[PDB]
Amino acid sequence: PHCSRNPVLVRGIGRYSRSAMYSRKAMYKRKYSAAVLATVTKPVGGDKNGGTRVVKLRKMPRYYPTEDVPRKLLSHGKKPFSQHVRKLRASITPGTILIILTGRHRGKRVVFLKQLASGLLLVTGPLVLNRVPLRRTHQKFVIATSTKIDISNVKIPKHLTDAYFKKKKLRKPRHQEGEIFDTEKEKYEITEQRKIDQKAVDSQILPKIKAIPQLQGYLRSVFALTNGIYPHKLVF
Amino acid sequence: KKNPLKNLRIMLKLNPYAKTMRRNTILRQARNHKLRVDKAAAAAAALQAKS
RNA sequence: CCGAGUGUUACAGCCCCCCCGGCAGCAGCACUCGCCGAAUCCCGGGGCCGAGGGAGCGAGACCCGUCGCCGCGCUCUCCC
RNA sequence: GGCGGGUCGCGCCGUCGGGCCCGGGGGGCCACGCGCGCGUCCCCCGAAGGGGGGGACGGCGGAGAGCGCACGGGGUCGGC
RNA sequence: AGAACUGGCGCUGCGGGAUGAACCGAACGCCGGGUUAAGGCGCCCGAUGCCGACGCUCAUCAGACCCCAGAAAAGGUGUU
RNA sequence: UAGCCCUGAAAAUGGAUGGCGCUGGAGCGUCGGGCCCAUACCCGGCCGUCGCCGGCGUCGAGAGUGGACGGGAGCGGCGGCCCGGAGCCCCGCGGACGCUACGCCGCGACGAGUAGGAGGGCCGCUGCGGUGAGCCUUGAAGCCUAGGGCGCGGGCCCGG
RNA sequence: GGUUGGCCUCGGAUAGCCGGUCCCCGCCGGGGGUCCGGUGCGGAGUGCCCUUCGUCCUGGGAAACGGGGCGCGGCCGGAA
Ligand SMILES: [Mg+2]
Repeated sequence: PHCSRNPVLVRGIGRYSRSAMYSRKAMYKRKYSAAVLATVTKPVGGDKNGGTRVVKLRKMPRYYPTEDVPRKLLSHGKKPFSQHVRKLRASITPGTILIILTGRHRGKRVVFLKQLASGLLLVTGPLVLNRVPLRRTHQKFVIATSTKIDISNVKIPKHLTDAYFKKKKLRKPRHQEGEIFDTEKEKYEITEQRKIDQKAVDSQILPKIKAIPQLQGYLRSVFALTNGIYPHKLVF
Repeated sequence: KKNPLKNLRIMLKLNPYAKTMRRNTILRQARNHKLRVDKAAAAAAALQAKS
């Protein structure tokens, strides 16, 4: 199984033509001329009785609803969210300082690390400077500041991923009693593994942060529009 | 009705020559670009060789 | 002595114009020649509003029409 | 002895046209049964009225199998 | 007051002409996005809050946008 | 001689470039680039109307825009001792909705309106023939309602 | 209903602004020589706070007023 052998230049237009790919593929000398299980039967299992049992499983249903809707019409490919594409802005490369616009944090300045596998971008302005742990954020709710920090060979742990930073819920109790789900008052003390996962990266970005002078106090600060400070007049 | 002149392969359902009309013109204005970028450099490189 | 400001007849001892012979290498270009254009044309991106509506010529289909046209690549040869 | 009209011939023009051709001394092509015989055209050879090649064929002598993809493809879904 | 040709009003909303039968644009099912027509963009009042271009003009009665809603002969060493 | 301004230029309630107001213009002439919006134009959704049709094949077995057999001769592809022949559904007995044909489905263009003319009313009122094994003193008609809705509307259904 | 306040020369415009030896008006102000800056940088295209997460440990620069006051008391300043 070779690779694509036809380098694109524009989306869906290969560089080599139809006849030029007939000779790159050598299709002239590979032209050709050459050319269930309903189920398994079961043992009988009983005295005075033979006749190994019927070839049938996954039987006809016990019930049909009184009405049914017609089948859809397929239309095209409209692939699901696990397969779409991952797009970044060119103003966001790793190491960049970001500004959180809509969180609980709302203007805390954070250090961008990695764009995760399903769109959200992994970020921490480190917990000793901000109050920002290894949270995900979303791309279009941050502001890429034109300052960066050069962390191009630090580390990133492979185990912390999109299914790491998820919220947890298992809806067993359906009975109307005065406790709200018995697990909703509780802030998670499962940090005991997430705390170790930060000190693996909290202890190797503060060397980078405490190399350029003012930056650690800049990260302690928060962002605010004050009086004549207008965005569109501001070089971020 | 989709729009030819806006998406590919609705042109090509109507005009198959419009693909090879298009990579014959994306190739040549990628090589005319190279012919002018190298000309602007290699002229002023010898100018930078003097001074 | 130097410099400035005026007024004369004066034609290189600032310059400018018109000619007869040139070069660099030519740019509708170092935003005034901006002209008029694209089978002589394409690429990429941002804003907005919208999402209306039993396709299987095959298998005698069976959890389950990722199907038609259209353009595309991979294998049923081999080597690096 | 001057001023035009039609025709012939000469050299000179133009990213001319005829896919032309015609023998010779890198880029593009929706163009691909070696063996031979059905015509056509061209190249050869000493002859001099024959064979040996090549190019192309709107016709016959030589001349099947889909396998899983991906999709600017018969009006949006998420297996967020 | 009375005819000719065409359009309109009557039967016809809508944008504009401040106002309106007939002017000027445009004719109309119920809505969203886009773009314009006539007209406009100091503020009523949407839009020139353009570093708009060249000139003309001083009124002790200035001027100010089809129909259209106020002026003439004559005159001024007023200014161009 | 002709542009602007001035004289010529007087009317009755207080008053009209629409007003406020404007004089490096918000005036007049010649023009530029932006920009503002109609029921107009374009693209989309829906309603109706007109036009042109589709479907009796509910045919999960129909497979059909040229098909037969069956004889005399031929090549390919199939199972060899270079000679050879129909298999009619099945391991699953299964397979959505539909066609009030006066109903369903598709596609395209259109939609102003007085006088006037037609069509539809599953709009409404009163009585009659039929019919709902209708409905009710465990509450009919009528009337009231900041109650719940439905229809483009005429109107209607329900709750109290 | 609002998401920080500016606690102030006169004004000229074919001209203004600042700093300053000497000559005069009860230790302030008016005049002139002198020096500046001036598409205003002693610049509301600005300036002071600030975009201050808090705290702890622990060193340098700065800093000798303390700064928030429900303290206490006194002064005179401000009549459009
Ligand atoms: Mg007209």
